[PDB]
Amino acid sequence: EESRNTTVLDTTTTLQSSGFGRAFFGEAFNDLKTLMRRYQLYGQLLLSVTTDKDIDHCMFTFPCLPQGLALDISPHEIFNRCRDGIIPLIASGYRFYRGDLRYKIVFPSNVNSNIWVQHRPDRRLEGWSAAKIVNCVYNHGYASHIQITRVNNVIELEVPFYNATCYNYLQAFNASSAASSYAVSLGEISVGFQATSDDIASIVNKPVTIYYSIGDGMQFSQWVGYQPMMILDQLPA
Amino acid sequence: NVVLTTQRDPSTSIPAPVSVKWSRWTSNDVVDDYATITSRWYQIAEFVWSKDDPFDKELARLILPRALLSSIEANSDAICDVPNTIPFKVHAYWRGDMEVRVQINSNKFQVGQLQATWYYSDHENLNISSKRSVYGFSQMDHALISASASNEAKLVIPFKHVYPFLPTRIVPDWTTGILDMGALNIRVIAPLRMSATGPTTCNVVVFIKLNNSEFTGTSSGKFYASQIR
Amino acid sequence: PSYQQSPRHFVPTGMHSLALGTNLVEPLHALRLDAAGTTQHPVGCAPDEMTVSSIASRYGLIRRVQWKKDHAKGSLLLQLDADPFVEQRIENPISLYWFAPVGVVSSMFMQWRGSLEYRFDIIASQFHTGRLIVGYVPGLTASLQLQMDYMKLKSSSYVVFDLQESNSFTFEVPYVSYRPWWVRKYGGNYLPSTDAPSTLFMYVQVPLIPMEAVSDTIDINVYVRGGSSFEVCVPVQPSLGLNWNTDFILRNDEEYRAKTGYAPYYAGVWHSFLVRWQIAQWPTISVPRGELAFLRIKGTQPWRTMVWPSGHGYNIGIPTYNAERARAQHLYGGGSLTDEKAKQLFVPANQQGPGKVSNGNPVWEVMRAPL
Repeated sequence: EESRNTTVLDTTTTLQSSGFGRAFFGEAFNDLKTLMRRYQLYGQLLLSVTTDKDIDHCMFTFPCLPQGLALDISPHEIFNRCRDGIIPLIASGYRFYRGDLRYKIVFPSNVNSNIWVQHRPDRRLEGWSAAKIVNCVYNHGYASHIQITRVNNVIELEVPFYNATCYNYLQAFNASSAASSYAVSLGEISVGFQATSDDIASIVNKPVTIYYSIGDGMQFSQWVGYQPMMILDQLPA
Repeated sequence: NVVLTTQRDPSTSIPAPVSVKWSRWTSNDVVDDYATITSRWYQIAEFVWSKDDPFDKELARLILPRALLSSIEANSDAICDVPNTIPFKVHAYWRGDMEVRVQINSNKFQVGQLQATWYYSDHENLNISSKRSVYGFSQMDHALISASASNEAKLVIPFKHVYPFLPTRIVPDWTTGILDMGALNIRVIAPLRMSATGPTTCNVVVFIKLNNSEFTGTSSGKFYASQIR
Repeated sequence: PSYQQSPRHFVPTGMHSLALGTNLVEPLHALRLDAAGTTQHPVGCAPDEMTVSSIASRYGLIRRVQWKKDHAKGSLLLQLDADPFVEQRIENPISLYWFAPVGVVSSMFMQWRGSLEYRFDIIASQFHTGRLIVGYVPGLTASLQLQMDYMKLKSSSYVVFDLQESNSFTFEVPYVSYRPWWVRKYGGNYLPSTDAPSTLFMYVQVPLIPMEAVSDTIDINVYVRGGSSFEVCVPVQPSLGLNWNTDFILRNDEEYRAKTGYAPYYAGVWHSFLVRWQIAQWPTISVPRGELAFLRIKGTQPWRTMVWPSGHGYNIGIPTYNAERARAQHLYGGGSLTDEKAKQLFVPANQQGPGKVSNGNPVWEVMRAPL
């Protein structure tokens, strides 16, 4: 058995527990779930106008998942340098998950146009490749929200759990079973603008950052051990 | 009617608690228990383990609802000859909790230690090729077989998958990955260390009981394709 | 009714907090259909597991120690550090490592404290007889990593074990330090920021005397589990990354790129000036006095040749038909862009073509030539 204990040979007196930092710093940390709701960068993109897009056109689409994206490293100096952050490092330790996610997408300053954002639980995830942000229409019955840039250029979201599942896969997904692609992402969030073709040209090569966190609904399943790790100071200068 | 014994006390490592029957949410067909016939034990993999197998080496990546059938269709007969598995031939959709014993019959003078580990949905990950090692599967709960005392590894494995039913044949929403729950993988930790005049062989037998199964969706047995080799 | 009472007097801010993850009501824009809706867990879908001490109470296999017959009565078996950060190296230009679960969940925090129960599982028959110290010295630096043996070990805290009919024991490594916590050994990618508080040692006190029917060598497995008093406090940048994507990109400078927010570019026209992203910037090539520079990469044609200050505060890269028109002798030789010599060397506007853009930020090659 793993967690057995054959013969304790303790030398120690009993340590005063700090209560996981509650005694010093005034706050507990034993519950890792309350750390998980600290926001982490999800994926940063650069806008790129390909066609003279219609107002209906989504500017970028991305699947929505707590696993962390297919990591897209002119490299992005964070994903070149600060590997993975926190939440996929914890999410490596659990085979499944079930629960909500929060997003809080942040938009640049020079944009002014109105922003529509969709949740699409119809969309599956086909393989770990093309499970990243994709620079590409607006739809009716999908769950929608418009943030106005002129009031505040940061939308926030509580994207719920819409799967017909007991829970969903949390490690990186190779798409073995064909219906299992329905059971990895929560769905697919799409961000599109109402900008016309003349004004969207100024917004080219502006960064659009997306954050994420779980938001109290997430409950991880069966334990799985960690994968092999890379030590970050060993990365070259 | 299959009764099996061991001389030594087991070392179970239950991964998850016992699950519900789950027949109320998605089956209106005759959901029939078969505890008189399917709860028999059945040998699915025996293999020779000698000292030439190195430290971090696989022995058998048994996929357990498949390997109950794969040992049958490997062993020169169809499903209708084994009374454990004829409800897989008739019915189309399966659920159920498994019991898995990994018996060893090592001599006492041998020194070695296998491990048995259940993992959920091995084939639904690509990164298990980085993980398929003793250090990864030690962190999750796992049974241990010491070849010194010839310990046995009983191993309760409750059914836990994303969808609450595993199909048994080609099904209109998935085909690949049929009746797959994950990997029972038997990784060596301590290899056989013996004298020059030592007993080299060490056979390992794996039995499986299938008790809280439910079968639903009765259909014709001519639809049931063979499992993959 | 007229509401003439004087109103509130606030402060706007643009974003809710990020590090706050606790008893704090967070307002959002839910894409759920229901306002009182919460994701739920039915009778089988209530998940089993999440807690730092739920991770820190799992053994992880961390060291294979060979233990032979002819190891002497003072031979070292491991000098490994008494932190949760236990070094286990797997044999890429970056290397990957196993860790204990308490090691990783320590590596997602700044500080740790408490005991560390290392389990020694000594795989042998009951015919082997052994004896070995598991000692523990608090506070040995790197220069004191030498001078170590069992005789100087037994001054400190130590546990002598007899390998017999029982073969396994979990020693509980104490937490002995001056500080209430202890800083993470590795930190971010940052060469300053500290070794272990204390060191474990394991010497063979009495060597293995096996029987002649069994083997001379014996495996010793060393597991690591966080102790019962283990606890971590401050959430910082993690020191460990996954191996889903082991790709790494260096940033030596002898390589070129377009400036940030100016790639991808395309060949086109500009009324102040072929030359765009609004003209795309380019880095200033570090040319000393008496040289010239031209570019060849690693419209109507692919533009494999291309730097001079535009006059509007940023550099421009002019496309040429070949490296001959590009080969900078005029401009570094004292000319200017308005020269007729320069205007003949330029590409005319008709070569704009359909104008397919470059793929991202294509790394050019900086050719430096004497003048």
